[PDB]
Amino acid sequence: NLSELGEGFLQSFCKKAATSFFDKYGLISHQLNSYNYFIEH
Amino acid sequence: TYQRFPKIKIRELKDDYAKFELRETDVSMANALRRVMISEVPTVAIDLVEIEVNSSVLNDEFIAHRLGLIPLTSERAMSMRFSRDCDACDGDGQCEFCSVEFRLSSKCVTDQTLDVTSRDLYSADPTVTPVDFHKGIIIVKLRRGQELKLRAIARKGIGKDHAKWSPAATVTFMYEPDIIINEDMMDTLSDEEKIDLIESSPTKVFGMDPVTRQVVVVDPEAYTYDEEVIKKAEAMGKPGLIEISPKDDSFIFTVESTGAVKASQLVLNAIDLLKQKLDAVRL
Amino acid sequence: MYGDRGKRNCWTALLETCLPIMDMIDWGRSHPDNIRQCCSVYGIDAGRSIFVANLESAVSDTGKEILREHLLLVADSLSVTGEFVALNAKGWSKQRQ
Amino acid sequence: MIIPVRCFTCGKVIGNKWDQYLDLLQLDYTEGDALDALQLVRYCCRRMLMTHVDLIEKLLNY
Amino acid sequence: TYVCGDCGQENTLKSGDVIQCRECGYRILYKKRTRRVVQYEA
Amino acid sequence: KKVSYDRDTKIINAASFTVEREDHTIGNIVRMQLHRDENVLFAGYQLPHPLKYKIIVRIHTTSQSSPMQAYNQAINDLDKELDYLKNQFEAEVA
Amino acid sequence: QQVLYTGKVGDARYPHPSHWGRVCFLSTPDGENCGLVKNMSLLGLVSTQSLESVVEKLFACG
Amino acid sequence: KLCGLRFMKDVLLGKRSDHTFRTVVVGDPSLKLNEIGI
Amino acid sequence: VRIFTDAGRLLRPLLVVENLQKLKQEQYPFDHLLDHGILELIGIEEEEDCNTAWGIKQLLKEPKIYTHCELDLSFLLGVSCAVVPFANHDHGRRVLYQSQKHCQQAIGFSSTNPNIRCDTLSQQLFYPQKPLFKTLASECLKKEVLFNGQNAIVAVNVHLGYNQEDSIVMNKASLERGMFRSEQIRSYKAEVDVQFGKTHDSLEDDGFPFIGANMSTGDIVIGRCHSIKLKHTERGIVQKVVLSSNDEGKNFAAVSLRQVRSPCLGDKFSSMHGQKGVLGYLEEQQNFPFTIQGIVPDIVINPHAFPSRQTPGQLLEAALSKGIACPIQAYTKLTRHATPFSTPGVTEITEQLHRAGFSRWGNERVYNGRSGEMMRSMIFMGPTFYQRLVHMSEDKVK
Amino acid sequence: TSEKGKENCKKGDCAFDQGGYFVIKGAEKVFIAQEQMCTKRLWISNSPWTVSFRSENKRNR
Amino acid sequence: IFRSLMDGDTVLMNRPPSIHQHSLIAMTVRILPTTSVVSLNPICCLPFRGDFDGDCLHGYVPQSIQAKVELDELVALDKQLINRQNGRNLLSLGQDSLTAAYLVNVEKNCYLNRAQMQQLQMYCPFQLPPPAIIKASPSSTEPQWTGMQLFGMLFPPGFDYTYPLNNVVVSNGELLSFSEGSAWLRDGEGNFIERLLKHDKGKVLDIIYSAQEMLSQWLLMRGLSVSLADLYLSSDLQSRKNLTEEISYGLREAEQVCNKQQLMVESWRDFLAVNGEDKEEDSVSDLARFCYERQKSATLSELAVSAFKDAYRDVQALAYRYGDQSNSFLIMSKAGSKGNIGKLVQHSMCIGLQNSAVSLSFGFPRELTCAAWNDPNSPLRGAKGKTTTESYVPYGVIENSFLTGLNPLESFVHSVTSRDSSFS
RNA sequence: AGGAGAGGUA
Ligand SMILES: [Mg+2]
Ligand SMILES: [Zn+2]
Ligand SMILES: [Zn+2]
Ligand SMILES: [Zn+2]
Repeated sequence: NLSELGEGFLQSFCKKAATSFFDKYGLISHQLNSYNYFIEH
Repeated sequence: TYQRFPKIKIRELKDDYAKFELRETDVSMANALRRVMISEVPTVAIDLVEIEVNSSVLNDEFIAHRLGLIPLTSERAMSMRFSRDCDACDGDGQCEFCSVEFRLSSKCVTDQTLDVTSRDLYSADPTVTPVDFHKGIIIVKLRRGQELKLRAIARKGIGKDHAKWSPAATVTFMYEPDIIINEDMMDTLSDEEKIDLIESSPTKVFGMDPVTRQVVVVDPEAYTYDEEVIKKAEAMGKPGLIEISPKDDSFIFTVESTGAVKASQLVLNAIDLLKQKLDAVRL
Repeated sequence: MYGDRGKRNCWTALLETCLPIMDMIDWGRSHPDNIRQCCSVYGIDAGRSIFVANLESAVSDTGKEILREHLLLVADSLSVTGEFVALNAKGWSKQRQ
Repeated sequence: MIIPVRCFTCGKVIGNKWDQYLDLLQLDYTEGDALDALQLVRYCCRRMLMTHVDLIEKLLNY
Repeated sequence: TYVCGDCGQENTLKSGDVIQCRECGYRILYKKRTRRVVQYEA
Repeated sequence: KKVSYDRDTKIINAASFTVEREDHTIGNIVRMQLHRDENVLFAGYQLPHPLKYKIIVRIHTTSQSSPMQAYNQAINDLDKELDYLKNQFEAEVA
Repeated sequence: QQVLYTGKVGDARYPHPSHWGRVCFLSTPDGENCGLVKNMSLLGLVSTQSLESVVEKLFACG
Repeated sequence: KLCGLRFMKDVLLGKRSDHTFRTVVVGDPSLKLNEIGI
Repeated sequence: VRIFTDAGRLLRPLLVVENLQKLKQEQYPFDHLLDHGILELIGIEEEEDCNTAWGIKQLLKEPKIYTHCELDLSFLLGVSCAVVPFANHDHGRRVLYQSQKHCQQAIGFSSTNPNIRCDTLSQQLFYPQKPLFKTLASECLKKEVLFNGQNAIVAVNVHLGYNQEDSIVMNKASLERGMFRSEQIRSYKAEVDVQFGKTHDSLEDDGFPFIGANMSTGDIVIGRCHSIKLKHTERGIVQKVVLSSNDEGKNFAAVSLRQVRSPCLGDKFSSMHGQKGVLGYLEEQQNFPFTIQGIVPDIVINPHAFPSRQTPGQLLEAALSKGIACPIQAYTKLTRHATPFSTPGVTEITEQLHRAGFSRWGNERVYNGRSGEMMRSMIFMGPTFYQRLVHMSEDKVK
Repeated sequence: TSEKGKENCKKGDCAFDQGGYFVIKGAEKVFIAQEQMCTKRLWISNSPWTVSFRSENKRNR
Repeated sequence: IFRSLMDGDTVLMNRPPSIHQHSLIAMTVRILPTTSVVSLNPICCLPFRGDFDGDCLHGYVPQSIQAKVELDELVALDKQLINRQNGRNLLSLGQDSLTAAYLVNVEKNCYLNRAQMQQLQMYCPFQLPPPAIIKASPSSTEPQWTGMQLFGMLFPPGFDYTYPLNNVVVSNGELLSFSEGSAWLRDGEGNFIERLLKHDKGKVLDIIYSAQEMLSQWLLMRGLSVSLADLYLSSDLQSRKNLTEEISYGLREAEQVCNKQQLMVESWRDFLAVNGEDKEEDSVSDLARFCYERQKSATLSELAVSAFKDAYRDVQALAYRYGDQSNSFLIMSKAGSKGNIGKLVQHSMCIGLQNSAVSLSFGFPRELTCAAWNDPNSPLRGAKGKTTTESYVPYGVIENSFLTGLNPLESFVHSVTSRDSSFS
């Protein structure tokens, strides 16, 4: 249901999603992507 | 116009912990005794070091600073003389009365990390050995190789300077307050108000007696002088419900030692030093 | 008043437009709010007085307290040649000339 | 960075309690219970033993 | 006595032109600390 | 001279004692002991300069005892009290 | 952001509602370059050119 | 930069003198108002 | 209808409520969430059309009206600003100062491999400490380098007028035990295409001093045969000597000098809420207003700074840190998070501090250390997190 | 450095920087993002009233 | 022929930039054990207009004997006691001595015993007044001294001071009466320091120094601190809720007053006349249009902010009703040493009005909530579509305070408002 | 030794 997930579960999911985002892209990724795109193409 | 007559009663006494009550004295005497035992009692500690091999990840000054803070047994602190007052020698290595030489040597030849604690610190004098509590105070951590060899000496010093010769630790005293209850305004209060008043105290200083349905005073020494119950009584509408005032002539001492000297010995040394200072000041 | 044309003074045009209502307007106290051209209409002294009043108002707005003699000395120094010269180099050069 | 010895505030010997604290944390113990099991009644020692960061491991590794 | 970088070998070279590690290819050398007594005040 | 004596000309039976290399731990107890004597009218200590380790004590007495006599009596009483406290602590510790 | 003159810039020195979640509007250097240098937010990403062709897929949607 | 009016300011208007000291200042209520701690 | 696929656009991830129910099906990578549609990237132009919720609690109150949702409101700020506790409880100017200048000027972790770097003016703190309070951004980043400094017991009280004009009075005993003590490493570089040599006290045969030599003013640090001598305000102990050369054949020499920078009287210290001041006086431990349990305050600050600088939340931070540190006479369900846009209420902090056995307002009764008498007014005490700036006293002496 | 092994990571970098800089002459150089006007949107200005079409590669404004 | 600097020499101290001639002060050299730092009395910071936060003072050591002779005869501190700008005194009590004197003279309920009074008498140069309090209770011995007599040892016996505004009467060097105001202690036309300077002008510096030392000792004996109770500004939770409701109603009333004042234009002359108009409900139901109209005009914005200040003075006046006498912020505000009433209002109750200086391209939605930020027709979303506007005059009211916690939109509004003074 | 460019203090 809409409210079946709960409030604390959504908070934990937000924290986990933030952690995953920081683990994947990292603090700096725009410069790395821009430099990699310049080399390849 | 004459001297006072202090009274001392000891509640708990151990090797490093002592809690005794001082009575019939002014707060000035207690404060002076605390200051003397926290900043004037001399002990022995490492102040000068001389290293030979140091290939660790830490700096030499860092190791020296953490070596100088290691507590040492100071049973001879009162008998030993100061380095500046020693005219027999300028001070180099082992000394008869002032300097005690310490030798340390650690070499790691295994894959596991070697922890250099305070247990492997040898001295010529067996009476100035470091205090052992456990695994001891860790100095550095060594990987494969990375030898560390040094030579250090210890001198008698006052706790006023460098804050490493002070054997005291959290010497406290309270006025031992007395709780006064009018016992007539409590009857006007309802049952729910009594519970609210009891829960208003930050610490467990007031108790509830089920058989009499009235508040009682249990452990009055844990009031901490937090004006919370009085404020709650004022808010409820009773200004003179509970009156709490400190006692000027009663005190409770709490002396905790760092292991250098015993707490009772610390108090005796503080008293002797205060007497010596007063004699010196005497004209 | 608009300043599109500088050929004619604004006060001169204002006087002509107030002919039917000369009695209503009290001309004994009316004066332009400007400082530079007020000396050409009511003399150097009137311009100096208005400058002193404006300086006092500015000091009061600034929140500080300044004695009267300082402001009077400033006014007398900035109008020693009969005109209020600017604080730029040209004004000082003209005053010295 | 090894555990700071002597606990600058109030001067308490806590230089030999880091290994015990780590061992207690390894089990099913919270920070408060672990600090209480080390006989620390003042919050200065608890702050000193709670805010420390183990940095010497990275120094040895790198 | 000088210590190389990624390679472990004592250089011990004092010549002006000798800047490259022997039996190596890198030109980074670290001065080795000898056995000398230094006094510090705690 | 660790202790210096300087009489006050403006006020009779008044003197100032300057003690070098002293702190509040001695001045406070000396001042408190002086207040117990009935002949002492004004008794206090001050530390004007923290960098300059000196203690100045001002003693005003009536026309029955010199300020130096009151100071010596206070010191003797404080020493006796300390000895009594030490004896009590030694008796209690055993 | 490059400005022709440092004495006057305009409205660029003040925060804008377009900064919501992209750059930090609460932190900015103080001085000549006040508001010109903007720190990016934690959840800030910069888009890159897409090699795929979107025109072909647009006609399929309608 | 040292040209024109700046040259005048740095040569004839603004000059540097010897026997000068510059240090950070802290508070000390024990010291008198007309006395400076050196 | 406007569609953009070019580069250079700024976008942020936002939770979508339409696919939020798909999450619950009885650690998830970000790529999986993007593929399943749980999260999506929204540009600046696209955000204006959609309706975005601020918090999870607000989303559940009125559903079916919010198209998107925000993971956390504290992520809107920068990295140097989101870690500041009670950011919205402080004035904008103070937050700006803390997030711009004091963060950069703080002294903390230098590096874990100092041998490979010969950078000039490298400073490292002896005992860096992480803050007691926790921030969601810091927890997600899992890095302790965001905070540089140490936390000490701070009491808001006047001390003989030695802390006036926003000055700071510290404890002499606390500093001497290793608090706020840092080392400074300075490197000197010389390039030679003449050769290195002594050419006729501490220099060796190769032209460089041995490791462990105490260098002073007027002593040659690099010998060329010219030589380079230390200046008036240059001093230190030789740590390492690095010799290197490029492909062109030009030789480079780097010598590093290290020294200990104990907190001096002229040193300037800063807080986490924009409080700036210099050390006013070094007071002995026996003269501080000790509390009932004998915990003397390490740092004493003038109360007059709060009404002027207008920095609330520092007292809240002190109360929260005291509540966390103090034991409970069940440590679970304890408030530790200090998210700037999810700060706990004042009532919760007061209740947490009351359950610890102290006064709910953060003030405790203290006794004067000079006379022993009990002060009439309670003094607020709390272990706030302070920082040490790079500006020293001897660096400004001229 | 990228995609390096565990052994190679121990010796070398201090694992404190993600590597967003350049090595030119021994000094780290970091680029700063430059805010530029969008060249794929119609731009309308005032005084005078005009609308301009930006150029992508060749000057066909 | 050179000798090292010693005590008794004079140096010329200056804090750059030199905004006034009083920056140059000649002071005698005093040697201190401290190194790499110079110590200055906190009172002397007012002539230098500086604080101890990193400020550096560079001094000049005169070499010629004539330069030294003229230095302490014209540029000395005692020669500059009279300010040359307004004619008042140059040196004041300070930020701490003023508060200490206010606390001493205001409480009137704390009595100092013989020991404390004698201890404090050491710093004071004059003698001890009679106790004036023989018995305060039936079973209370050791007669005590009142607080106002402690401050009375700072005046010469021949000095007489009268301040009718604060009902301050000083006769024969004794303070007789004092009610409130703390205006005679602060710098002003009739401050006591100016009268003391005009009386003798030979020992005013020593009197000020002794007063500062005595007040510092007294405040150390008492102790001043700021806790969470000061920021809470309420006795309990019910008082806090009542204060919050009162603040909300006051803000609503101020907004209504501003809306009423916005009608004082030539366009509403027909409505403002005493006649029969059927559009009365139109001017009331159009609540969201008034803010948009205000944000577009400058005269309307000025009228609105003036009306808001006039109606918000009453809201600010509630702090004295909801604040206790022991509140540190209230004490410092009444003493005038630091802060004002509005700062306390922003600390505890509400920030109040927040408006910017220069015009911007966006306008505040007047609500500062989550729903307001998502409104397509809100002024913050470029324009409200009511012709399309291009410029706006921001105008927002923040109901929350710093203690409660700023909303993200409220934080953005505060940052926009405080963006001024960041660029120098 | 003189300059040019950036980050910064009161
Ligand atoms: Mg300043
Ligand atoms: Zn000897
Ligand atoms: Zn402790
Ligand atoms: Zn090699």
